[PDB]
Amino acid sequence: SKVLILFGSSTGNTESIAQKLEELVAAGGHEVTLLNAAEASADNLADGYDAVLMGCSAWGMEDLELQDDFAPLFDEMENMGLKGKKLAAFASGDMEYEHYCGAVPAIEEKARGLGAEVICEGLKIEGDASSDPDAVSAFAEDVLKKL
Ligand SMILES: Cc1cc2nc3c(=O)[nH]c(=O)nc-3n(C[C@H](O)[C@H](O)[C@H](O)COP(=O)(O)O)c2cc1C
Repeated sequence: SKVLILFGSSTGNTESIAQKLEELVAAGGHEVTLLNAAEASADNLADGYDAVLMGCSAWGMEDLELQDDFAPLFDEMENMGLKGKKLAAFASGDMEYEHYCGAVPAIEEKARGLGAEVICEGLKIEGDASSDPDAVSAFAEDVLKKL
């Protein structure tokens, strides 16, 4: 299984999560690509991958507003070629705000709708990967059993 990990991150918190996930999924024996949303193109992005792990921060309090680099890709999710592919979502957020890790349910709902198989419940963490290393590790463990 060739995994793509796609992240949108403004201060580096979801990026640290993406990086820890790359390390752990690769360690499990998978070919893994790390891609920042800033340099990604939605059109047929999932071609050649068996699983896509996507995640980003939310920025709109009362409304859901996704991370700037990720939001155009989210809007063009229909073009990625996700039908039949496995998917899991992750996010860094802050519980003081409304829509805590709101990108996770939003990506899961949109992905299901396009024929992707969402492999497990998305990771929701406050702060960066070293603030909650065990939740990151358990989620990676969940994806590895499903790949
Ligand atoms: C104006 C503003 C709005 C925010 N809105 C949300 C939000 O709706 N949900 C959430 O979980 N966090 C929200 N946050 C918190 C950030 O998502 C949090 O700092 C996150 O860890 C940043 O992750 P990143 O560095 O990967 O972009 C907001 C922050 C700011 C400044």
